[PDB]
Amino acid sequence: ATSVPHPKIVKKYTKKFKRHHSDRYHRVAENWRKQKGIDSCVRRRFRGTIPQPNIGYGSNKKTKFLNPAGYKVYLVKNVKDLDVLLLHTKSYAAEIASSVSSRKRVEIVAKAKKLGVKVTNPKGK
RNA sequence: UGCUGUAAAGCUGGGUCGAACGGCCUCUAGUGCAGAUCUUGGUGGUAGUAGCAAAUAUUCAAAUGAGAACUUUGAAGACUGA
Repeated sequence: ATSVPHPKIVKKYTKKFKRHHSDRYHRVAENWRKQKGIDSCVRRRFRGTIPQPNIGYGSNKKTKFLNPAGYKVYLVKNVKDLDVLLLHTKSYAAEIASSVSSRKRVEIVAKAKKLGVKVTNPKGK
């Protein structure tokens, strides 16, 4: 990629860990929750039940936090926030905050181009 | 619309909207819900379903009126039966 070379990015689990029975009742949100019931088939890990988060799924430390382009994304809220990315342009990319006005978003886009900083969401409002 | 995190979650594109709000270092608590025949409010399936069958009984025409089985008048047929 255009960023600093990295090993191939491996995601051990690319699906979303969904809470058990969040498909069954509207009141049960999909935010992950661990089953604590005495009889739970999910907690006892029966064959055929949903996969559950555990530390074995952790990302390789050399590719953790990197987006598909190979950049670590940094939230930028103003022009002066781009300064800390001055020497890290091949490893860090700027993401303009959703609450930045259209006037200031043009200004941040212009400064980033001047400094060579990648912007992850150029096409904002 | 996508991105990050094993995860709790975090960020972002588009739409809606109209007056406040956030990151970081700390402090503090009335701080996290699926259950308690939980509380209050709201809403379903059931379902256009059960049903709207006691007390003999109504009918023709005219008027009115946007509209008349159900209002008024006339003509009948009835009943309460002191």
